[PDB]
Amino acid sequence: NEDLRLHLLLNTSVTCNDGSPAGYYLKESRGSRRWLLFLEGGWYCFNRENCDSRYDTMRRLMSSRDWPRTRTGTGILSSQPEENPYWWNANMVFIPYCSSDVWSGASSKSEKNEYAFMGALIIQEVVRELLGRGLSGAKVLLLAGSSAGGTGVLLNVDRVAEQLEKLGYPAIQVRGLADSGWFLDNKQYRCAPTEAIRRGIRYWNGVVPERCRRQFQEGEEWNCFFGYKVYPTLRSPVFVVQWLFDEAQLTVDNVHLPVQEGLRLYIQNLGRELRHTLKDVPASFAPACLSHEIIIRSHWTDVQVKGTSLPRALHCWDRSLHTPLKGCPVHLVDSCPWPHCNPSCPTG
Ligand SMILES: O=c1[nH]nc(-c2ccc(Cl)c(C(F)(F)F)c2)o1
Ligand SMILES: *[C@@H]1O[C@H](CO)[C@@H](O)[C@H](O)[C@H]1NC(C)=O
Repeated sequence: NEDLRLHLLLNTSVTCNDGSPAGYYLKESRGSRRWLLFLEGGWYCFNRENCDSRYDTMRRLMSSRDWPRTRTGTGILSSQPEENPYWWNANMVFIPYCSSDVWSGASSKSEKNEYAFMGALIIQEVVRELLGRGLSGAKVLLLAGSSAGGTGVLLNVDRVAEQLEKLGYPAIQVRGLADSGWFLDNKQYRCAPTEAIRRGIRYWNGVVPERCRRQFQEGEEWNCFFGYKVYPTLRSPVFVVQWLFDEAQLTVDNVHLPVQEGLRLYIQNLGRELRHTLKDVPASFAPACLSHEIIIRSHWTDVQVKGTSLPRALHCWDRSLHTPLKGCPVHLVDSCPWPHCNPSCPTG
């Protein structure tokens, strides 16, 4: 099944990096007032030189010219209840990541700019075009995303909520699901995300949520790309999915996997730090695994924390947003200290 169909944005001034129109893939569900808008991930680029390289060998992530007419919805984007126990009947939207700006950019290609970085405007334009295609009737809009798209959820969920309020749709409940986008600005074990993001925000004209921007102020907006710093400033409900030993986190930390004491302590400390940042995140799913992304993989149902799968936790979250619920938990953070100490971790 290739059940999500491409729509290029009617406002062709909202573009991918190379000026081609951005777009979205849509699979409507007439019987449903639930809308899932998923933000693709795929790292970023932050200067002319590294964006040029990405354009050579990651061009679907900077351009729509080669996109296919359809995509198959998988995992949380699947319409089969066997694969997606959580929201199989929802209206499904996959928003391709073609702005290389962690979904933060608001800059057009111009005399001054070789590339457009319009991630934040792509999201707003998708939302506004979908209102004419049924989203106006929605009860819940779940903005989800993986990796850079998960960070994009944190950066954009409150803006989507404000956009819908200002457009006259205050009944649509906007919520966020951030998968594998909750990173730590920690010491490396041996370019670095904080500096690259600082440079990126400038290169992209990047924007961050207002309350977080007001806390950190000019020149320090890079702080708002880090979940534990931006999450407390957000008003929309956000469910956080994060492997405790995320492969992308380890990569930026210069860890490449007998492990000797120094690295053992480094890895154990990373897990404990991640766990600590989630202590006050009531809706979260954080298994003790070495992996990356979870929600659009076809076998996303297999992992469990304390005996509860992610589709179940998300269903429990839905119920909680109608006192904790008997046997239907929403805060699921592993406490064991080493990758794969949870037997349900992905096998690779
Ligand atoms: O697609 C991917 N894989 N790994 C990332 C990633 C890793 C670390 C950091 Cl700090 C960030 C952020 F938060 F600013 F973008 C993103 O993004
Ligand atoms: C197209 O998008 C741009 C950027 O968001 C916006 O300024 C402009 O008003 C939009 N045009 C139309 C006709 O919607």
